[PDB]
Amino acid sequence: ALRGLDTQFLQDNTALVQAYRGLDWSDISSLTQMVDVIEQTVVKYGNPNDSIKLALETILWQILRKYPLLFGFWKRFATIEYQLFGLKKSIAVLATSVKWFPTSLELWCDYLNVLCVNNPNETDFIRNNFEIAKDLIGKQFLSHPFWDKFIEFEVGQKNWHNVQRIYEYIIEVPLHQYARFFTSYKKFLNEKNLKTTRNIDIVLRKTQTTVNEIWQFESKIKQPFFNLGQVLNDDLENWSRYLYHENTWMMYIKWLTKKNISDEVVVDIYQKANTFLPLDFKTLRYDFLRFLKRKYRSNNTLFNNIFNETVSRYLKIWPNDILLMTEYLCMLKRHSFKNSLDQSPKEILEKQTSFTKILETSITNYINNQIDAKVHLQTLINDKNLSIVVVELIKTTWLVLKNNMQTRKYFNLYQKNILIKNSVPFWLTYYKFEKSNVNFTKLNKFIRELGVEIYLPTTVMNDILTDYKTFYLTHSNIVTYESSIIDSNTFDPILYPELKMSNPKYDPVDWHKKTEWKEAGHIGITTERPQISNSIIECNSGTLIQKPISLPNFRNLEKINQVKINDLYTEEFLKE
Amino acid sequence: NNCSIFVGDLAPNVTESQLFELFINRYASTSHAKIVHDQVTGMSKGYGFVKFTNSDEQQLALSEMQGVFLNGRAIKVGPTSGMSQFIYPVQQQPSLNHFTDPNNTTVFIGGLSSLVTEDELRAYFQPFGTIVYVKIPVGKCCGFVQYVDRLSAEAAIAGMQGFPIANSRVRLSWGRSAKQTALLQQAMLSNSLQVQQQQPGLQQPNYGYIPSSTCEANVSSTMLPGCQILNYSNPQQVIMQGSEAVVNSTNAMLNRLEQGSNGFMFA
Repeated sequence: ALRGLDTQFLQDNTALVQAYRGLDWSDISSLTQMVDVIEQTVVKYGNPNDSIKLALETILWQILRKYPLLFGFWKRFATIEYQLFGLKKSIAVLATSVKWFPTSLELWCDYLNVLCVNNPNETDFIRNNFEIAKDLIGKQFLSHPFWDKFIEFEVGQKNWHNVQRIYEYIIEVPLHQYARFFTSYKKFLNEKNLKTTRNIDIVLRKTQTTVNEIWQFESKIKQPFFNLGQVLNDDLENWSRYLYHENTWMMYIKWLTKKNISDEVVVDIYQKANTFLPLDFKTLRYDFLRFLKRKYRSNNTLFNNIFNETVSRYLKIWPNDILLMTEYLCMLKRHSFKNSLDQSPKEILEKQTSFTKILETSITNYINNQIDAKVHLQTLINDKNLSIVVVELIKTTWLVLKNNMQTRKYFNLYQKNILIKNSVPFWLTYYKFEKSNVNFTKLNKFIRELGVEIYLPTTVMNDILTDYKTFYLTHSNIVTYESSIIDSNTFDPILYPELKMSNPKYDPVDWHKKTEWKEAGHIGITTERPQISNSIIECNSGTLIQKPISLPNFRNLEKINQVKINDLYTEEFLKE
Repeated sequence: NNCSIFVGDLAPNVTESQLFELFINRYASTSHAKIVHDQVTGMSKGYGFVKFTNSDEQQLALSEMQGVFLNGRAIKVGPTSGMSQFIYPVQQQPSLNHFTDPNNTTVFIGGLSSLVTEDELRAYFQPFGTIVYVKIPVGKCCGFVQYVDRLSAEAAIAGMQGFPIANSRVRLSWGRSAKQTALLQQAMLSNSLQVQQQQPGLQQPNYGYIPSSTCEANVSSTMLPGCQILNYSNPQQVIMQGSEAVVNSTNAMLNRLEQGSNGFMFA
């Protein structure tokens, strides 16, 4: 967790290789291992990241030096410092050189060229281009840099009008109108950038973050969206995010969805926000799942695989969460077993029976602890999430194949398991089943058992008692009710739900030593209180005169000062 | 011993500074000097007490200042100090931990399964009363629930004691917040004081609120006593209680039944 100690260890291990003066293959690989353990743990900001790339380049490991640069681009979007270095290197390269050097240049140009501080990147590619004798290629980069609102735009314009002595103004009109339109936008953008340039100052405050002006800058680049916008708001988000904030991601995704680019761009941004964002946020993630469900209708096959790998990755990190299991299972029933109404009915019924067969072999396989990693459902079952698979099997057996005998056999089998005897959708499905058949014997035996031997959350027990009283009043007569009354439990389905609501532990039918007496006036604090053994205060004074009164017997006279406390808090949580 | 001498018949223009000057630095260094002035008029009543540390110092002051001329008079330095059946009681104080605080309304739920979420734990403890927060630590196998009312929290400890949440008998008791727990943990690793602070009061008389009451979501209510007028919103702010509480409540529980049976809320 200690990012400072992870910063300190790499700062200490590098200083052990550097000051022992050896190659130090232990500490060289240890500083590399400390780099790998850090970079997997922390997003590795580019200024810190560059030293790792500089040392590996100093250790001449060319193939590995390229690969750490790709990771750096993912870690920081505004990494023009890492972009230029990756463009400065890989020019000292082999035969694939000329194609790779422009490939990294154009990839950065789609990554960083819309930034105000991007003047060094185009110049370096121009430096690479001027070193070649492709003056046509130098000219193409000149016109593109003219058209984008950059810092030294006027400096670039005049310089390109003197170095290009051979072909300066082949189209005067085209170049200058693009330059002045760039100057109109950069004059506009100068308001926000100078409002940003006068707030960013590291004082461990909100001004170093510039979040107010970054929310101002992102807002004013959203509305005047002259189609550079999607690249610009990407560039605007990139400088604003680098300064973890998921709400900025949600605003960028909302704007980009409103802008209607192709969806695979949005999927790339969603995967990046899935990757670099910390776990437990739980709000952009389900947004990603419902976007994958909504866009499933347009293109079929690849979105099932994006969905499937997403739901597997999200039961990696939130195993206690159950909406993912039923959501996966809804998508499995839609995609893998699909059959419209227009198809002949034996096909339909066989797809339903195939679904029941795979689902039953899945839960029967997992209870008896044998796993089958070829089928993805076998991997996805967790014991918190087993119950919703059993529910899907019940609801499909009963409502689709429509046999009540097999359904009752599954209820009578699975309610004895450990993992699902205290599950909510299993028992509430059981309630809807024994409500569908209108019998009251199983319902009275169910809600008579609902606190003692079927432990449900009190909100669900209150809902079940309220709806069962409402159901019984309208679906049952007095001849059934008066024969339903049995006296050893004093159970009566009209009034017993009205008493059993808020207290679950309710038994329907030596007092001085119970734990309700001892802590009477004050809960939790137990004191044996002094009392007279044979008190006469219930006896009237019309009957005390008939025979003389005995002396009082006392109990607990030693304990008028002793009060004792079972402090669960301190023992089990402060001192562990 | 805090021996006190009662000087009297003092001159009007004699100060507590001069009364200190005539009592301290002669025969003693007296701990205090206090002339009784008039409570609204300020003019000295002509008598005042002085408090010496030692009883020998006061009596040495007593024998020598008896009759001694102080600012025009003789200042009468008699000692100030040294049968009803019924008196009011008086008692010590229990030093204010989390048990002996009468405003402590946050339950410590201990012994959890660790397979229980926060929403599933909110579903247990919610119908006892409205609830400010339900945060639980990551893997300490114990939680924390805090109610608005002391009455609802006591009802929760009575009703839910020893009930099994995901097959483990639960351990309910009192226990402080997250801030106070971090404070006690750092001041216990430094083991300096570990003293606690009383939870805030409702600044009563409060008239709208009927405690242990829940409402889940234009108002012209007649504000009569039997109804409820104000309430705490569920997470938080204060809402004027509408007319239609039962319709919204019953409608949300039919929603909760039909969605929970199919699997969209495990709570």
